[PDB]
Amino acid sequence: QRTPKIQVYSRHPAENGKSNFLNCYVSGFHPSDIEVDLLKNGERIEKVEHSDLSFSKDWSFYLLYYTEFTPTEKDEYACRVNHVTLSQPKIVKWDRDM
Amino acid sequence: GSHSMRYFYTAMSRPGRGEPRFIAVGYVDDTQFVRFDSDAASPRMAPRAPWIEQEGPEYWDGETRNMKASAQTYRENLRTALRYYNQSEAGSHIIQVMYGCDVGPDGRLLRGHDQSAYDGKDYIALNEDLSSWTAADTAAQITQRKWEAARVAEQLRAYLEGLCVEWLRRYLENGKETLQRADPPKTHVTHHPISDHEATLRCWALGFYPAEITLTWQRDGEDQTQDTELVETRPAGDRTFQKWAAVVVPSGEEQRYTCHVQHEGLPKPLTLRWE
Amino acid sequence: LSSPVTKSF
Amino acid sequence: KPFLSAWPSAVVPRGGHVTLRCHYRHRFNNFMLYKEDRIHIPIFHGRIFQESFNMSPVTTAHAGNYTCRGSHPHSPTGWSAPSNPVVIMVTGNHRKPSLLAHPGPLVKSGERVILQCWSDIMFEHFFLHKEGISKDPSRLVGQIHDGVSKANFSIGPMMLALAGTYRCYGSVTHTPYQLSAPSDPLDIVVTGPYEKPSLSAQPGPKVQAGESVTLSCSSRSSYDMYHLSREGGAHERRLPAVRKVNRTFQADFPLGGTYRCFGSFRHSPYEWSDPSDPLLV
Repeated sequence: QRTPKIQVYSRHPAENGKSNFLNCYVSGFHPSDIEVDLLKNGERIEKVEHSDLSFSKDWSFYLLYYTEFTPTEKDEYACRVNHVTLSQPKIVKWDRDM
Repeated sequence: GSHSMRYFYTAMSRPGRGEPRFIAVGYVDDTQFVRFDSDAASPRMAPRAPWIEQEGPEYWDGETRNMKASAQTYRENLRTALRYYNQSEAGSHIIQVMYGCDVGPDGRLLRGHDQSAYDGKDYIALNEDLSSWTAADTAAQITQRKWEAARVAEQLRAYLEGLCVEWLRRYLENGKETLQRADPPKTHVTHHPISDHEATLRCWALGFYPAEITLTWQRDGEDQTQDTELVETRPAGDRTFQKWAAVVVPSGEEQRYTCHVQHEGLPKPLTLRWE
Repeated sequence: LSSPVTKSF
Repeated sequence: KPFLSAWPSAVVPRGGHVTLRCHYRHRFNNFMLYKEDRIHIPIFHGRIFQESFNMSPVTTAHAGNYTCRGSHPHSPTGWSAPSNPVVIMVTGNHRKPSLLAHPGPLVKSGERVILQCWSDIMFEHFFLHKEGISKDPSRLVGQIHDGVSKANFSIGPMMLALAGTYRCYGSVTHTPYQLSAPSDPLDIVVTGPYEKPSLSAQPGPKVQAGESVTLSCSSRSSYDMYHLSREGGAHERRLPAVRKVNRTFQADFPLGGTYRCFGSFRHSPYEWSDPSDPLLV
């Protein structure tokens, strides 16, 4: 059993007040069931979509979750992921420099 | 050249949570172009890239029928696997398959592939000769014996030499201006203090296609391949990719550090430095 | 195009 | 909406057991059940099941068409939308019907077979059910003719998934979820595409009582078991294959009639090779 790697990042370089896409890429996990939410100030964003399930050469799965969003100074974004390999949900904050 | 086509199947049982499920996705190089999901109300093979959308109804109808049959076959394979491994019918299990072909600049076959896994470990694979199998364990050896008795490798070899190459060639043409046009990375270096003695230098590559790329840090010309933090290459969501490479440097020594970027979209390799 | 070859375990 | 399921089978004998599970919001607890005619009237006076509902021993009162709703506290209504429907069919309530295959139970890969259910009891419906599958039985209306009711189930193109042990059941008017005792079972086996074996007799096919004759099934293919069938309709004999010095795989059945042999593999009893050429003993 393999626990997910998680990256949170925007499709384009962030600029406050400019329409963009927020991404949470989960990868390297097995088995395939996984729960991923994008959070805005601790709160689940509703209209989130994901890519079709696929996997890497080592058989581990990956998915991209994404939503359209307009970033601001005050709003803090994160990605929350749960999986069988995890006792508690892992949470990764969006840092514009990562 | 060179290019590849791959199909990836995931077949999963999940007693009490849902019906067994079969999902298939198709890729040309790093670009997904079709998907099929048995959970859909009316499952069909469906386009996931614009250049396949104008393919005719006979294509979609044929692929849909093929996927429905493959879904049935793999649901049954999950049952069979339970017997092979003496596992209970209460547990959840997964079969994964990836197969396809690599071609050269000339559109000719370079190599064929067909590999299967059970619960995330190698189960059985078609050998490079495309005429024999490597089975990973005794269960898989049962599967191997069936496939030899049924001459499966011959049929698969016929697929890999024929349809796989012919269709990959067609798709590469249909999508030429996206599939065969490398996008160079837009690059930059950022600097982030850690203490009042150390700092992080991060070399960024964004918006590139295909996914293949090399980012290295050098300190007066010696690769820091041992002292480099390298993030996994990630999708931007628009059929381009992103990556970065970071290295921790002592304060005031930033200038002996260089980031080297290699990608097919670049005329010449890039050498960047922070200022 | 996907493979028409049946793979029964 | 929740996912409702019956375990181990929705087709279940009186006196047996079946458990309904209602999976919702990644758990199996806190749900209510409903049957098809009373849809907004929860059964058992609105019993809120704290875990999977085990019905055991099964009675005819358990037969029916169920949906569940899961608890959903922080939402407009207290509860979820209705789940997929699961029909519990209880068997053992009428005399068993008969099941036969046309033209026979050994079915060539890619071909079709008819499984006919029939009875001198007037069954309004017939149900065909493969052993061990969670596939819902196939249902057909019975057709009345000359003092029998009967139905023809078409099966195929034949593949492994269609192969296995089948039984058929009837139901009578006004108790559609109550099934008869099962018919005697029929093993429907798919043959091919695995290469046909060779059949031979030692010392030969010419025998006079009372001297010994052994029939040998052989192949270059690594079959794990061989099946010897005599057109005279005695249930096939089975024996393990043994690897020989010249690398063939062979079984020797020590014993007239016309015979054929088939190979098969470990853990795989409903798929056999193409048949050998016939041999007359």
